[PDB]
Amino acid sequence: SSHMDSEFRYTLFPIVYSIIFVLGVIANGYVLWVFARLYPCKKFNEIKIFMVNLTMADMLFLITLPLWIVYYQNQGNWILPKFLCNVAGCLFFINTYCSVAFLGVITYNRYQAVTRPISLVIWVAIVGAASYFLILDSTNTVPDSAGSGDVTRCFEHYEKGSVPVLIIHIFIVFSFFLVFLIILFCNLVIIRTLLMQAKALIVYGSTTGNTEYTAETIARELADAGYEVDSRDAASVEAGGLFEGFDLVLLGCSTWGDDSIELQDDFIPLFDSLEETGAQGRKVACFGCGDSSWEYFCGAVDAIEEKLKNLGAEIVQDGLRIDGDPRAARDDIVGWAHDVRGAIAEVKRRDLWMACTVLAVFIICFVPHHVVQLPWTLAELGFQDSKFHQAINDAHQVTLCLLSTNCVLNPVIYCFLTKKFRKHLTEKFYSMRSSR
Ligand SMILES: CC(C)c1cc(C(C)C)c(-c2csc(N(CCN(C)C)Cc3cccnc3)n2)c(C(C)C)c1
Ligand SMILES: Cc1cc2nc3c(=O)[nH]c(=O)nc-3n(C[C@H](O)[C@H](O)[C@H](O)COP(=O)(O)O)c2cc1C
Repeated sequence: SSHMDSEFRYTLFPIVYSIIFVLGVIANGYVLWVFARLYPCKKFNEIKIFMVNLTMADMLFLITLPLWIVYYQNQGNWILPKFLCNVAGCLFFINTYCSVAFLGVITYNRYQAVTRPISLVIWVAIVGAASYFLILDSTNTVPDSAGSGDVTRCFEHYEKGSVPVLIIHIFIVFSFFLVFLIILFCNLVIIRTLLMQAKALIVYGSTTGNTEYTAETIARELADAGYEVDSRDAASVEAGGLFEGFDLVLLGCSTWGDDSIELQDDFIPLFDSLEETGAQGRKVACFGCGDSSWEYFCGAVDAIEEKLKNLGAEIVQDGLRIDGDPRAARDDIVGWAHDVRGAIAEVKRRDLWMACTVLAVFIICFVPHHVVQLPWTLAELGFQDSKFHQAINDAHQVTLCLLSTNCVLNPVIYCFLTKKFRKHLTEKFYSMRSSR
């Protein structure tokens, strides 16, 4: 009798759900193709098997969409067995909040990376949540748009009697906004710490003044480009946490020795105690002066580069090696300082774009529906006006198909994540499996 319905949903859902089904499948397929390509070797069978198991999960949801298409096509009538309605809807819920958790985990881990670079599994939860749906009588019958003909609805009614809808709905909507708040401030802190003006430290060891000149040219290149440059001689520095509070550290040293590949006198005290500064997890660059007449051309460059690798430092650019006089190739020196910026700028752009994306997905996909839910549930339970009921029901049709776009957007995020966070991710995966 209370025929509260949105007639546009019977035309809006079959088209949207059939577009997000093809775009969904294509998106998921483009992930697998790209991933299986970037890891062709059998030594990476476990990272590929994980990527297959992720696609399989996404696919288990994508196969529920034709049921809804047919359900809406025949004007909101669930003809198929009732237990299938429990299954279809239960999988929507599991997919929705797993898509939320995963966009949460991407944000949290990028947060632990862009900031602070120095019970857990929810298996127990989604077991109780799924077993709740298994017993839920999701189906109610109501007469058709005309009358004298029962049309079965799937998850459209709230039986006020036995199920405590109100608290379950309040809990979930608040749990989402807690998660959204965490994503919101994690990402804004990421944007803020990336947009922070970069402070660089240049430490040079020079006898004849050649490394000193290169260090000056590099310093003028970064300062011109807006860096907080701290250029200091190796004889005026102390190994005690020298690199602390510096984004980029540029170490420069001239090669010496009649016999073997020895370092510059002022630079050797720093070399021996390079751990004490804070080399691990530090973006470092290594330039240096020399001569092609000797066997180890710029041996000092190669000496600190392999030593910083053993220290686990981030060598952002291929070390600068000068043949004789640095004034002879000032444009080649500047080129290296320009490239050094460029390489650090890309890593920043990577995380800027990721933070924006996870927010744009949250603000357009998940957030609109979770705002609409609490007013809509109350209206359905009969706690509001007639005019309002129609409005909140109509917007619910729009927000529900916007929340369904997660199908296509999460594989797109996984693609950009594979394509640009490859090194970090591959390391993370094989560290967890190394014990359990
Ligand atoms: C806890 C709360 C916030 C919440 C509750 C439900 C329930 C209606 C089970 C559901 C839910 C599970 S299945 C489903 N729908 C929408 C029904 N709505 C009209 C009440 C079934 C459905 C799926 C896709 C397209 N049309 C209908 N809704 C969802 C999903 C958005 C995850 C969230
Ligand atoms: C005895 C001696 C040994 C040197 N050994 C090397 C060497 O092994 N490899 C190299 O590339 N340059 C070597 N050099 C060249 C210096 O690195 C070169 O003079 C440099 O351009 C000057 O840098 P500096 O003025 O900043 O100290 C050596 C020079 C001398 C005099």
